[PDB]
This record gives sequence, C-alpha cells and structure tokens, in this order.
Amino acid sequence: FVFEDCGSEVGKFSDIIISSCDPSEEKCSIIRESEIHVSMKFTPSVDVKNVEAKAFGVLLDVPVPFPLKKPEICKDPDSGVKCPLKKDVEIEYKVTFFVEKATPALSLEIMWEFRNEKDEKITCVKFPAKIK
Ligand SMILES: CCCCCCCC/C=C\CCCCCCCC(=O)O
Repeated sequence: FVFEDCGSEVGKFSDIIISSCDPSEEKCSIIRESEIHVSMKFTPSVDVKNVEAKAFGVLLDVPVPFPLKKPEICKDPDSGVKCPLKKDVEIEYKVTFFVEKATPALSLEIMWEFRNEKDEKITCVKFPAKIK
C-alpha cells in the first residue's frame, strides 16, 4: 500500500512508519491487544507556532472525524516535537497507542492530518488499514 498525500498546503511528509505493518502489504495491519508505534518524518514550508492533529476513518466515500487523545502534538511530552517548528527543517513525530480488544475488526481508509494554528494542513496522510 501507499501512504498517499491527501493534500497539504504548508508542508510535506517524507516517511511514515507503523510498527505493526509494512508498505509491502495490501493494507496496514493494526493488531489489537498490542502497542502500536507510529512515526512520521515531515517538513513544514512555513514557521509553525502550534500543531493540532486530526484523524478520520473513511466510510461511504466520506471521511468520518475520530477523536484523538493528544491532538496538540507540540504539547505532548512524548511526541518528540517541540514548537515552534522552523521552516524547511525535517522533524519526526512519534506516538504509541494501545489498541484494545474491544476494538472492532474492520478494513478502512485512514486519513491523518497535522494542522497549524491557522487551520492550514501541514500534512495529510491517507492509507488503507485492517484492524485484526
Ligand atoms: C481504536 C483503534 C484505532 C485504530 C488505529 C489507527 C491506526 C492509524 C495509525 C496512525 C495514525 C493515527 C495517529 C494517532 C495516534 C493516537 C494517539 C492519540 O490519541 O492522540
């Protein structure tokens, strides 16, 4: 599968790594009852004062918004990212989350965005996943 760019206007990403899956697969396997480690290498094209992350699961061609626990990336002590972000400098975001047993097993497209304080997209990543 491909970590597709779903449109960003104030940055780009170069690499996404999800511990439970490899891009050689048809869909990204997300294992329940396990810790998932996610990394993104990205570069803002402008100086960024604050970052708010957004996630969506695609259903019926419509991206449905899903709540994140720590959307203010720069204020999360474990993210590895400190604001302000400098223009043209590649940095890396890190996050670990645990997928509960109570998580339904399904296949869906995931859309994941980092926005700045101005609600402009720094990154937009889209990929197919299978929770299994
Ligand atoms: C309930 C299971 C959720 C399904 C797993 C989604 C997998 C997508 C992988 C990476 C993009 C999401 C990154 C956000 C990490 C969550 C941390 C948080 O709650 O802020």
